[PDB]
Amino acid sequence: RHKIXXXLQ
Amino acid sequence: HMLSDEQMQIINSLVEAHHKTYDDSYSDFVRFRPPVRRLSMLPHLADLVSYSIQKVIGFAKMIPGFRDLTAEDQIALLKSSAIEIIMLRSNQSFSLEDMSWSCGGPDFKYCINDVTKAGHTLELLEPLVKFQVGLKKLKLHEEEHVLLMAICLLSPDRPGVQDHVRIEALQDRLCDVLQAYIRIQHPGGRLLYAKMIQKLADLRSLNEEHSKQYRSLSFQPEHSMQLTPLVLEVFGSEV
Ligand SMILES: C=C1/C(=C\C=C2/CCC[C@]3(C)[C@@H]([C@H](C)CCCC(C)(C)O)CC[C@@H]23)C[C@@H](O)C[C@@H]1O
Repeated sequence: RHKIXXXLQ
Repeated sequence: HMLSDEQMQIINSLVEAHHKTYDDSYSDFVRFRPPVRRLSMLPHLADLVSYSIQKVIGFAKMIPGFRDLTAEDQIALLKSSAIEIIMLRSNQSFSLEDMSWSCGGPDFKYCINDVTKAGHTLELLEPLVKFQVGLKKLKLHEEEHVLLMAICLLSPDRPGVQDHVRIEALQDRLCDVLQAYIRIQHPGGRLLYAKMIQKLADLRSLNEEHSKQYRSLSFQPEHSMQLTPLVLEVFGSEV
């Protein structure tokens, strides 16, 4: 649950 | 001819981007779960891969113009290419005298029998060693190795990529920076660009095999529980 990939922001 | 003021700034940036994201000391390795000599090496190697996935994300963000695609395109290129970048960046620790990646510590020297104890077979590992020995033999300069990674990352022919037109453009802009660099700055590399492009096609074959083998490992809860959240998200089937 909730993509690590905002490690974009 | 020479390299232009703009192509060299691409070179310098890509190089510093690799310097910031690749620790020659390997000192962050003790913070991983230890290596152990079924699948004793999975926790340590899962930790190692999860770490370098974070590094590759950092590298990408500094590639000239990556920071300007759709966040979705960024993630699609990063997910689909991460394992190839990792195979690429790892050549920096692959010594041919030892046919292993020696990482500044004997607890961190990974021979082929180590990676079998993390789930993978020779159908992957032997093409992989041959890739690294072929790539090490090309005695690349730093700017070539780093350019090769950025060109690998910026392929527009990966699942999920939307603005193919533009990803194509920036990758082409780096292919030509690279190709100029080899022509102008590398004595005796009259064929070398072509050797590097073949290495990209190698990477796709191994990506395919890893994917196949990873999927088998990740579908058993026994072993998926030993992976990390970042590894499961990136090498995972979820769109
Ligand atoms: C990572 C890096 C290094 C080695 C890469 C290796 C060595 C061990 C075995 C590896 C990790 C391969 C394994 C098949 C990866 C399997 C991943 C998993 C078990 C989760 O499915 C791929 C690259 C190989 C060390 C240093 O170069 C940092 C770099 O960045």
